[PDB]
Amino acid sequence: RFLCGVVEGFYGRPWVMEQRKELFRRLQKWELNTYLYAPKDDYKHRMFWREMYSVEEAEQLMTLISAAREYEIEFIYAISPGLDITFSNPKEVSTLKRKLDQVSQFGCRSFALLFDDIDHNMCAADKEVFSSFAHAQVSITNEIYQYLGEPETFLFCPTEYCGTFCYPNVSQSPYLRTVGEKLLPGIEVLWTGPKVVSKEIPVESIEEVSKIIKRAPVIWDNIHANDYDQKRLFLGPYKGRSTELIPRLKGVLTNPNCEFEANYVAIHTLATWYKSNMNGVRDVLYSPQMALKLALTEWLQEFGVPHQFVPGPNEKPLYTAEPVTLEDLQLLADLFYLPYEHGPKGAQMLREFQWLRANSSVVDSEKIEEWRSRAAKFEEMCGLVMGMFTRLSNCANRTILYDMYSYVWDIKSIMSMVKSFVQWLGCREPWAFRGGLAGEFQRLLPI
Amino acid sequence: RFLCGVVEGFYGRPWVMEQRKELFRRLQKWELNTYLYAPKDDYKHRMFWREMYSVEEAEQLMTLISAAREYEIEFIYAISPGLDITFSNPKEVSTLKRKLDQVSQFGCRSFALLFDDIDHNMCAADKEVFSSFAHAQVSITNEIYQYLGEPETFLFCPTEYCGTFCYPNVSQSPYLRTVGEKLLPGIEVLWTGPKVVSKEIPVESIEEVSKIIKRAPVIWDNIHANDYDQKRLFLGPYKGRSTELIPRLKGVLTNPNCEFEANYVAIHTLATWYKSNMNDVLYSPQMALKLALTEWLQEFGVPHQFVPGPNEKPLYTAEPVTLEDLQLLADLFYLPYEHGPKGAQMLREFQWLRANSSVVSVKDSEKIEEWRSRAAKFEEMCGLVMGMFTRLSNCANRTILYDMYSYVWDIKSIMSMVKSFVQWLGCRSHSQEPWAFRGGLAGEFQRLLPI
Ligand SMILES: CC(=O)N[C@H]1c2[nH]c(C(=O)Nc3ccccc3)c[n+]2[C@H](CO)[C@@H](O)[C@@H]1O
Ligand SMILES: CC(=O)N[C@H]1c2[nH]c(C(=O)Nc3ccccc3)c[n+]2[C@H](CO)[C@@H](O)[C@@H]1O
Repeated sequence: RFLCGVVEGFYGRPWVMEQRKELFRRLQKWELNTYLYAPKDDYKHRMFWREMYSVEEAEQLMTLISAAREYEIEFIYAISPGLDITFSNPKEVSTLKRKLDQVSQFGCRSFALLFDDIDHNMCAADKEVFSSFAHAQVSITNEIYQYLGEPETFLFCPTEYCGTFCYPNVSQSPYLRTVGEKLLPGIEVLWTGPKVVSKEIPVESIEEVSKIIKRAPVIWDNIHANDYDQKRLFLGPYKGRSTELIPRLKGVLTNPNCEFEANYVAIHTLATWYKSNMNGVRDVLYSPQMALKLALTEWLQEFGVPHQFVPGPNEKPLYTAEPVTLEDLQLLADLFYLPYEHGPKGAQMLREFQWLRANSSVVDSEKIEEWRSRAAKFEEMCGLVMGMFTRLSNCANRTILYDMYSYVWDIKSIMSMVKSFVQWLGCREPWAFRGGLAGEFQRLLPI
Repeated sequence: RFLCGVVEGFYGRPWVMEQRKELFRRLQKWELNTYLYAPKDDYKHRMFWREMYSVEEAEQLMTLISAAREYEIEFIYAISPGLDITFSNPKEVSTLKRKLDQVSQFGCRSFALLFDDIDHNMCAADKEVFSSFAHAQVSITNEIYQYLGEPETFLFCPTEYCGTFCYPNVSQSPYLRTVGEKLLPGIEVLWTGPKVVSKEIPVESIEEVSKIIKRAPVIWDNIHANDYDQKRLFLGPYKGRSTELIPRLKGVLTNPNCEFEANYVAIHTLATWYKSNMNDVLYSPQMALKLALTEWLQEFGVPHQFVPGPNEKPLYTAEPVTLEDLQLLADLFYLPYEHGPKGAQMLREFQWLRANSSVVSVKDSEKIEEWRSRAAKFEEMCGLVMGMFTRLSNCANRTILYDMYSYVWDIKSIMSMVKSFVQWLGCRSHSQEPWAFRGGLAGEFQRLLPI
C-alpha cells in the first residue's frame, strides 16, 4: 500500500477549489492515488488553526472531499498548530480535537499533524510537563490519533524533517530517537531527504533514517517547489530518486510549483516513475529524459484548447498563424528545468555566451571567422526564445499562459538583452534598478 | 473637462470582472472619473482583435459597462490591431468597424485605437496606398471616429508615444508632424512623457510635444507599471509630475501594477495630485503617501474563547499590521528610479558596513565602537522587515496578502540573509539550499552583463 501523489504544502497563494478538483482528475488519469491538504497560508490550516470552518467554508470542503472520493484519491487533511500551541494545556488539546472532528464530519478519514518550520523553544508550562520538545509533540500526536479511532493513514511531519536539520546528525539525534521510540507504530513519518530541496535521495540515506524512526518514511518531495525564489519555475523531470527507493518507502508526495498549470511535467513524470517499478523486491527502469518527452507531448495538446481571414501575397500575415510546438515546450523546460541543473539547451546557451564574452577583445582571420559565426549561431538561438514566447502569447489556452506568463516574459527579456550585448560586442528605462532594492542587496553578497 | 483615472494597459494576467467593478468603486470614492480598457493579453483586445465577443463574453462586458455608468466613471474601450492589420484593405477596415459596433451595442460611448509596441514596417500593399506609416494609422483612425458619430471621447496612442521613441526627435519627427496636421481635431492623443517610464514629465516637454501634435495630450503614465520586471512592485507616491501640468493636459491615466490590490497607493496618490489643483506648493508626494497608507491600513483587518496564560506561549497572531509596517513596505518597494527613505538608508548602511568590515580584526577603539553599534542598529532594522512580514502573514484580508505575498517574502528572505552576513562579519576571528542557482538561468545571464 503506497501513498503517491501531490501535497499542496507551499507558501503563498493556495490553489482554489476548481483547481484542486482538476488535480484529482489528473492524478486519477496518471494512476496516482493521494492528495495532502497543507497550504501554509490558507489561514485555517496554520495561522488560525484554532478557528472552526464557517458554514460556507464547510460546504466547499465537503464538495472537495467528495470530489476526491469520486476520483479515487485519498484526501489527507493536515493541520499545523506548531507556532503557538501550548502542548500541556487540555483546553488547547481540546480545541485541536474539535477542529479535526469538524473535518471528519465533512467526510475526511485521513489526517496529519505538521511541526515543520518552527523553533524548538517551548514556553515555561510545557518545560515543566514534558522533558523535551519531541516528548510534547509525540504526546499530542499519539493522543489525537487515538481520539480519532486510529485512522488507517495518519501522518506526522517532524521539525527535524531532513538530514541537514537533524541535530547533531540523523543517527544520533535526541529529537528523532524520541520520535522513533515513542510515536505509535501505525503513524507514518514525513521526510524530505538529505536536505530541504534534495538533489538526490540515496537509498542508504533512507535505510539510515528508517532505523532511528523505526518505519519506512513518506517523502515530502520539494524537488519542483518554487515558493522560495521569485524568479524560478521547474518544468524538468522527476529525477535523482532511484526506483529502488519504492519498496523502502511508505510513499512520495511531491510539493510542486505554486502556479497550478506548470505542474503538468512534475506530476506526470512522478507518475511514470511510480508506475515503472510499482512493487519491487525490498538501478533504473526509469529514464528522466524519456519521461520528460512523454509528458511534454501530452501537455502540448492542452495548449490549443480554450480552458475567417487568410491574408494575401502582398498583405501582412496573421501574427497568430503559428501555434505552440513540441520544440517550443522542450526549449521552455530546458530554460526552467530543475533546482540544481539547467536543461541541455539552457546550459548550452549559457556556455556560448560565457565564451563569446570572454573572447570578445578579438574584435586575425582564424579567431574572427570563429567568433562571427559562433555569435550569429547564438543570435539564432536567442531568436528561438522570442519565437517560443510569441507562440505561447497567442495560444488558445489562456489559463496555462497566465500561470507562466511572468516567467516566459522574463527569460525572453533577458535573452533579448543578451542578444543586444553580443550584437554590441560585434560593433566597435528601469535596468540599473533591476530586481529592485532586493536586487541591490543580492549583488553585494558572495554569489 | 479632464480625464483622470486608470488604464488597465499592461502585459500579463488581466484583471477579472469583480476587480474592475471594485476599481470603479475606488475611482468614485477618490473623485477620479475615467477607466481605459486595454489589457495587452486579454485575447480579444489585441492578438485576436478581429474575433467578436461570444454571448457569455458579451453579457460580462455589458454588466461591466453598466457598472461604470452606475459609478459615474467614463468607460473607454480600446483596441490594438497594429500587429497584423492591413490598413488599405476595406475587408479589414470593416472587420474593425464590426468589432467596435459590437461593443457600442453593450452601452459603450467612448473608444480608442492603440498603435504602441509595433514596428514601422508596412506590407507592400500598404506602402503603395499610403505614403508613410502615420498616414495609414491616421486614415483608419479618422474613419473609425467618423463612423462612430464623432464620440465625445476618442483616444489615439501613437507608435512614437514618448520622447525617446521619436525619430529623430519630437520637434522634427515626420511621424508626429503627420499625426498633428492630419488626425482630426476632436481626437485626443496619448503620451508617456520623455521616456516609456518617465521619472519626470517636465512642463517644457509637454509644451514641446503639444506644438507638434497640435493639442494638449493625455498621459499614459507608466510610473507604477511592473510588468517589465518580475521582482518589482511600486507602492511609492505619484511623483515627478508638476501640478502645473494639469492646465496643459487633457488627462492622466495611470497604467499601474499588475497585482490589483497593490495599486491602493498608486491610484490614491494620483487622485490627491489631481484634486490639489483641479482648476508647485500644493502637492507633496511624501504627505500624499501617508494619507494613502493610513487609509489602506484599515483594509488589512477586514476579511475580503482562548486567551493564553502567564506561563503559556502567547498568540503568534496577536499583533496586527501597523501603519509603520506599511510605511516600511512602501519604502522597500517604492518607485522605478528611487527607493524610499528607509530602504535607501538600509542599503547605505549595508554598503558602509561591508566596505569597513576589516576594522573588526586589525587594535582600534574609534572605528570598532562605530562599527559595532552601526551593525546592531542595522540588525534592528532587518528585524523590522521580518516583523512586517509576519504581521502581514496574519492579516485578515487575505486578498491583499496574496497579491503581495511573493514580494514581501522575497525582501524578508534577502534581509534575513543580509543580516546573517553582517553577523558573520562581526565573528571574523571565527570561520546551502538553492542559492548558487538564485534567479535561475535568467539570473546567471543577468550577472554577466554590465549592470
Ligand atoms: C517540510 C517542508 O518542506 N516544509 C516547508 C519548507 N521549509 C523550508 C525551510 O525551512 N527552508 C529553510 C530554512 C532555513 C534556512 C534555509 C532554508 C523550505 N520549505 C519548502 C520549500 O520552500 C516549503 O514549501 C515547505 O512548506
Ligand atoms: C504606452 C505603453 O506603455 N505601452 C506598453 C509598453 N511598451 C513598452 C516598451 O516599449 N518597452 C520597451 C522598449 C524598448 C526596450 C525595452 C522595453 C513598455 N510598456 C509598458 C511597460 O512595460 C506596458 O505596460 C505598455 O502596455
